Amino acid sequence: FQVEYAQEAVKKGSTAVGVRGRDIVVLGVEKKSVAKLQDERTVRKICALDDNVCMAFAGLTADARIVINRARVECQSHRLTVEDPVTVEYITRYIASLKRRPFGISALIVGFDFDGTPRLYQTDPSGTYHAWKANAIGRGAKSVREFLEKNYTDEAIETDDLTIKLVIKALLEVVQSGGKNIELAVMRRDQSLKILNPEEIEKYVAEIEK
Amino acid sequence: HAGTCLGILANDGVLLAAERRNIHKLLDEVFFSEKIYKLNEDMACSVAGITSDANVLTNELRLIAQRYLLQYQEPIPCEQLVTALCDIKQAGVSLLYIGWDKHYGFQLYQSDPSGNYGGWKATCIGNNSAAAVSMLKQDYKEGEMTLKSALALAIKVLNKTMDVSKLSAEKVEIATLTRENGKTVIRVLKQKEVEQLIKKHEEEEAK
Amino acid sequence: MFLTRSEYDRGVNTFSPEGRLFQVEYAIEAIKLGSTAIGIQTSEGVCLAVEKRITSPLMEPSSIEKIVEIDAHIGCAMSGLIADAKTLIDKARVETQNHWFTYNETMTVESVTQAVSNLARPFGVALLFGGVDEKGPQLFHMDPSGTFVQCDARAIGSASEGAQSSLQEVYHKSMTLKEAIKSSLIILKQVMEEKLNATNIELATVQPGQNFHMFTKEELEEVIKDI
Amino acid sequence: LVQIEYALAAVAGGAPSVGIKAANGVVLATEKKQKSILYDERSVHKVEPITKHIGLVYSGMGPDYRVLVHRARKLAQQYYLVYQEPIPTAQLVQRVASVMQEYTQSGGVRPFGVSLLICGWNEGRPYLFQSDPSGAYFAWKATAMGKNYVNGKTFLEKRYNEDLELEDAIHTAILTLKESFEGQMTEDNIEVGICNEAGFRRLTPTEVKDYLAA
Amino acid sequence: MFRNQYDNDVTVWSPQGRIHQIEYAMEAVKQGSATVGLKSKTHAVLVALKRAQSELAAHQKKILHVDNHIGISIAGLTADARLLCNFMRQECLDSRFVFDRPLPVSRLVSLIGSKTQIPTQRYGRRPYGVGLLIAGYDDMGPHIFQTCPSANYFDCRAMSIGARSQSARTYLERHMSEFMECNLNELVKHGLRALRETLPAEQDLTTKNVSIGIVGKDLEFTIYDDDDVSPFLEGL
Amino acid sequence: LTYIFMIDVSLPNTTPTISPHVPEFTARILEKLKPLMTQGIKLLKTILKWLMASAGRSFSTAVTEQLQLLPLFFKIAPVENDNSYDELKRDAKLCLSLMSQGLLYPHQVPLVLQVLKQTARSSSWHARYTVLTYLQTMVFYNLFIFLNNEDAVKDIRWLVISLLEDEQLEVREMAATTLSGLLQCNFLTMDSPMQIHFEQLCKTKLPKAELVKRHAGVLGLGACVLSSPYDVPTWMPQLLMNLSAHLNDPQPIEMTVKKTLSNFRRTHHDNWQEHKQQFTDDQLLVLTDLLVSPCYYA
Amino acid sequence: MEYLIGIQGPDYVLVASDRVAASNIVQMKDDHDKMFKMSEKILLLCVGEAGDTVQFAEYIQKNVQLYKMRNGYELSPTAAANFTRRNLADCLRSRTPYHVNLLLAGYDEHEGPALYYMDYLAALAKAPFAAHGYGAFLTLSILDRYYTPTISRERAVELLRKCLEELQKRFILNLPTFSVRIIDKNGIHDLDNISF
Amino acid sequence: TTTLAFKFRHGVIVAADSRATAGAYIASQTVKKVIEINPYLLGTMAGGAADCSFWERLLARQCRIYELRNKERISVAAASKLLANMVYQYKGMGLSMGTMICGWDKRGPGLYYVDSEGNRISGATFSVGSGSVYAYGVMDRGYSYDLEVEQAYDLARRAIYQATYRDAYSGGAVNLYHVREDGWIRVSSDNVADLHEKYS
Repeated sequence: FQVEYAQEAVKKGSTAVGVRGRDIVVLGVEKKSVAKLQDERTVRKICALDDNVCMAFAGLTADARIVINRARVECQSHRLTVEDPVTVEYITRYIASLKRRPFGISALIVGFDFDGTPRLYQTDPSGTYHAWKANAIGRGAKSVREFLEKNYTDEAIETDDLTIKLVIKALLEVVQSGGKNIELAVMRRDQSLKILNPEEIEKYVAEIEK
Repeated sequence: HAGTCLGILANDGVLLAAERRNIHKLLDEVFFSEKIYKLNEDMACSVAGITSDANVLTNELRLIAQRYLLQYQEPIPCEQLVTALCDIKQAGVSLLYIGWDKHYGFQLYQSDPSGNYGGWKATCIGNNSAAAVSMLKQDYKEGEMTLKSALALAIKVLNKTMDVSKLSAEKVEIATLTRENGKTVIRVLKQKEVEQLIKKHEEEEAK
Repeated sequence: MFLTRSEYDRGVNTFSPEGRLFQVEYAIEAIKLGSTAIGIQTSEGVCLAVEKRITSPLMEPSSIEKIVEIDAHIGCAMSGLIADAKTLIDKARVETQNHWFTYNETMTVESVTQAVSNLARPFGVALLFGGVDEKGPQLFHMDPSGTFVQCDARAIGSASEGAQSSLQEVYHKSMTLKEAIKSSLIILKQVMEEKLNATNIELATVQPGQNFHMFTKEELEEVIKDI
Repeated sequence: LVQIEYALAAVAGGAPSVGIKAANGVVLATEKKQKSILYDERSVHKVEPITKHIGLVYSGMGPDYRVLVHRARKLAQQYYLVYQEPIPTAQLVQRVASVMQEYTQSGGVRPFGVSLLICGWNEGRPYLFQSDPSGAYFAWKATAMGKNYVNGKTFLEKRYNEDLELEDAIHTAILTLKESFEGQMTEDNIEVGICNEAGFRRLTPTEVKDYLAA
Repeated sequence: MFRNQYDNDVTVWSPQGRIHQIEYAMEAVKQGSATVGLKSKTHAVLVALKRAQSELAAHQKKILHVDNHIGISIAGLTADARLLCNFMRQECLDSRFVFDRPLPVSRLVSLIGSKTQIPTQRYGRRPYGVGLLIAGYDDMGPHIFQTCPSANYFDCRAMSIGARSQSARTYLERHMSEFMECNLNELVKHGLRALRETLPAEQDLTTKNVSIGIVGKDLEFTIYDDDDVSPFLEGL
Repeated sequence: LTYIFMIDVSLPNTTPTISPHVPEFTARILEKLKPLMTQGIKLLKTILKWLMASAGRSFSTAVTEQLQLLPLFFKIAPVENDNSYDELKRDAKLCLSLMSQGLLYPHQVPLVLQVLKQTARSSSWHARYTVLTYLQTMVFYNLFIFLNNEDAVKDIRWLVISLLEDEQLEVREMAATTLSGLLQCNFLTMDSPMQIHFEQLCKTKLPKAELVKRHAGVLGLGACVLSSPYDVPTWMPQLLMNLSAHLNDPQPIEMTVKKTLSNFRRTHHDNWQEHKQQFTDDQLLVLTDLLVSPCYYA
Repeated sequence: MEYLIGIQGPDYVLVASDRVAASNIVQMKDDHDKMFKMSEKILLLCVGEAGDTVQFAEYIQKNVQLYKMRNGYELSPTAAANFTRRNLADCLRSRTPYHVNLLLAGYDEHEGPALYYMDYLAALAKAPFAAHGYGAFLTLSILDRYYTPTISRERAVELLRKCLEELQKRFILNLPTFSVRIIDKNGIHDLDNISF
Repeated sequence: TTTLAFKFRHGVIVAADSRATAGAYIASQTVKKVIEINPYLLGTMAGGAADCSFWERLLARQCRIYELRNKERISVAAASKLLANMVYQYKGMGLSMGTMICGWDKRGPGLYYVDSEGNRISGATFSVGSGSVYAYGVMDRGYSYDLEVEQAYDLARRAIYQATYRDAYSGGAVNLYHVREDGWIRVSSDNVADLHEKYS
């Protein structure tokens, strides 16, 4: 009843695609147009939760900014009591239990869990969460997930060829010619979260067009 | 829709341009802070609402701007002051925010009443906003804009949105926020300087 | 077919004039909706089987486990939502550790089921507590009215009344555990018309000598290929 | 905003009150009629002091005024204990109108059926504000509330000129109550309070009768 | 059709001077299965008839321990019976801790009716939809107090509540003069015979669905299980 | 595809158009769905998404070559209709809801009833369940097409009653929910050989198939009880008394008699002072003093 | 007592600390890092009582790491010093004060390098060089003697070693090994351990 | 009281004596001073007897709830940090604790000295108690990371014996545990009076 009103903004929010690899895990979202006179810095939808975990979202950008700044405390209040970083399942179970009414967002929480294991989760707005090899959340999520079901097996030989012929090729299934309409994120095992600048985002699309 | 405040970002300053609206003649023309409410030493704001709910929203921003300064001994960055009120409005008036910080330079924001903000190069809120949002999108060099070129754009798009025959030179409240000698200066421009921009527009647009 | 309401249907703390609470029953009637779970108490243990309902092949099956571990000697199976029962598994896990800390014992299966039911808006889940105690193996049903009872076999879920009629025909009080694992997966093939594999069922047994053991993808394959 | 619009109906049914900000003073004049001769005219007061330098009059409901005149006296002394200066008239109205807004906000409590006219004196400059039941407040040169306030504000706009002194503002305030009095005003039927450099004080009824000879 | 206006809450008097919501809660003790209590100036006996959800299930905890000298018998909501039983257990423990003596059975029932009356007067909460038969043994002898959702309470020579108990109250009112001179094994037969008349002609008092609660002079309160009622049902 | 086949209209004085035909195409679709009656299940996600679009957007909602796409849809459409099912299942349940809620010409009442008697004959209990929930929202939106073809109301009455004898309990309780609504909307008159078929089915010996045979009479008496929720007819107090005699029956029967009588008392407290006059004083003592309470009162 | 020292140059904030943690008369750990990194370009050298160091410095480390997550940019070393001073000051009137002596040290891209000092009463002082412990009494006057404001970072390592050799010669506690690390514009490097 | 632990290549040894004292009176000499937390962790009871047998039984409760929730065993670096955060909340109220959380995790062998004063340090070797100073020098001269398992048994077994020989408040019997990768095992409970016959 009240959770159904949360999902209607997930189906209209911008797409969010994540696959999981042997060594790296990749998020990628559809950077929408803003306006002619809107500075497009404050509208980025890939947020880092701690040094080994980050998430995308799709839904209300107001209720997302509540979810992110509550999960960023539980990533740090974990380290006070445990001294170990969060497992990706801990902060996913925290976000899902955080979601009166649930906060109307669906997220793709990715990262590594102190043993180097790659992880990819999804908090649907019902309060449910489960594991994923590759997943899609957003406006064209049903067709992108059908695309990722077709391509998973022999792609993880090279971490570059895994994560463009899947991830950018899954955004290109729904999103435009690219370069200025893809916000792509990639994190290695225990290195950092790096958002690829569009000088390098257009580099990988040219290999896909070939 | 009550106010007509509008922000314009330039390479060397931001400017708010609000119009002083006086309904009845027997309302006292207040000599206090009228339309552009200064938040701390490097940030100002303007609301699209009545001057009683203005004093609630600005004196809550000033608690956030000084609980920060008490805690870090640095002035608040001009997005975290926007964000902290947008978290309070998430749990009913639209605002603009001009300011400067060392991270992202001159900034301009626009808080929705729902609790959403965004960085704008120029925008409007209040009475006849979309009439003047569309007029800014016509003529705004998004990057090639000097301060006086932004300042001439303000009294241009205010001469096509408010009043009759004088652009209300004693009822328009342009404030500019510039950098000068390391500190940060907020100049609510005086009535002699606000009248000459009407004079420099009525001469340049007639000729 | 048609909607036949009465006037005493939309009040929570309000008795119907026959002494009924219809804003309690209509919530409880709205809970037999999820995947069917069947638990069977035997004299050599207690099996717990459940349907899974996975949509996409990219979804990992090991993370929608609708059978959990309360303590090392008590298992539990859910029906409802997996998040609706997360606050009942948390108390059941903590109360077995409060009982261990205070009394240096394993808490009995009846007392975990009693302590969970003491929290009773009613719940949105019904539970099957399977465990081995000093009384041997036992199974307790935990209906969403907070009413708990000892059961020899009990199916919960969407097609429960209809699997319960099949459990009455197949159960006897001299039944082995290797039968009841296969006898319940006969019934899960009845209550959903798909073929069994490692992705649509989960099965877990609690024997006296062993702890709680979730069956793996090899142990699930070696049972389905029999039936 | 439904009860707030209906509380203003309780204000506009109330007795007329007129406030005029002069050059060196503020005048608050109001209507204090009695239904019978049995009522003691001097027992209760409508023009009422807050500080040595702030007074306020109302139009609307009698008992709801006393809640606001008891909070405005606390809020003026909570300022004076902290800052050891008499409270600015601008700062007093911000705190009174926050109290009036606080009962519109919370549920199960009706708003006040009271508009206020709040005079004052700070730094050699006069002040006259008006707080509404909505919590809104406006600075005025001259205004009126009560019965026939639409006719009062048009009457004030013709006879206001910002060079008038305080003695000239007491006449144009009683002349504003004269238009909507319906009777013969004695020294007891009205209540006048003036606020100048010497402070706020409500006029004694023998002082008012000198102004009624005009 | 007939939309009553005076039965939304429990705080609404009808113009007949008759709270409907309390009278509707007293019909919730007619929803549980029948239970019989009776006393003999020796042992006080509760006899109860139990129901099961299905086969392959236990029936119900129908008779509950309260103290060593008090036992109750559920009729109505078990959600409200468990809530009252933890009140009666703790009150018996508090008197045992402070005065080091059994709480008098007349005095605990007064503590229930003070607790039970509070939801029948304040808004939002509903009355306790459970009626208890309380068997006790104090210094003044045994006791078969009855509580109701309307918070008054009744000292009884014998009482049966629950569904079809009017056929059992008819039995007990006929033989109540003989109860004060029975033995223990004779009194329980009178409880089982009273419970028998709440059954159809095609149902029997099996040992699986009969629970017996007994407290007495030197006997602490003890319930009798699915097999311990067989020495009481055999001689019948 | 709903616009490729929009010209095939079957309007009353028309001509078969050159534009492509629904019967010439759907026969090829069955030729590709013949292993079902993995690459055919991929084809269903285009056929179901087409039959969702041709619901009210076509000038004939049911071409007779499409009607045998129904038995392929019944075995796929789930029971609970929840958001956890697959997209093939979720789009098959709400495709059956749009076809049952569409009209039909009165020469299709032998053609769809041949399908539903075939689908619920013996395939799988999901298909026996959804034929019943097909019927209840299809002989209501077409309620007077069926009541004109008097041979069809005998075939609905056969199928609903013959599916109370189902081996699956969840099927036969929907057969009694279907029958109770058909009696309520007067689609099926309560004739005497209906009640003779149930009253000579309740009195059935139970030695220990006979349990499901005895239960279906208790569904049948209970379907007649739930059929008039706000009136007590002359037949009503008789088939409450012998309905109440099955209260101490075994447990599939015991739930149903407790559901039927507790739903009787719920709807009949509106003006029970006018309902109790249709009861004898000897029969009020049976209905008042009787256990139909749920598990949380025991 | 445990030993801290900091030497600020024109573009580096060289800090050192002992690697010893002691109970009564024995010492329990021979490699105990007392330096906590908070950003990529700031540290926090915390000594004091048992327990209060690892409870306060971990509290300041994660609340400054929380500032980077919420914002993307890290705190300046001046604001991280005043944030540290704010929490230590308003807890010393509470029921649970902290007895930690700090030495905060960071680099800023605009303001330059910075060394900060505070005692257990949280009195923040920016200093060109500072030291803690009982060994501060010996080593401040080597620093008052040989510190120019424009000292190179290789002449600051040899200035550091003169202070630590003073602890070897004159100080009574055995402080054999020291952790040494530099805070230039490229972040926190880690120089080789000065040991004896 | 004397306890002892050292990490070597094949795990971590835990050694302890058995004597609990009453100031000058010996209350018993059969005290199990190595508190068996669960099959993968274990702490020592040095200081007050109740203040270790409570807060590590409360740690055993909390380490088990971590295992049920997160479907993995708690690391030793985190199971000590739970213990350090539990006892810091009662700092300065008089807890006489002091202990050594030992075990194996994904990080290798774990050994963490936790005291009631708030200390929590990792380390290769530790020894806690009133005779901790006597167990150091026997263990510090015979320690290597690359010992044998039979050598590391006799190293800790003797270093508690030399500790009991000088500390009057240390005695009873030694208790030697070994924490290998698949859990801990009890290897000996040799009496000190029976060790005196072998060593001399």
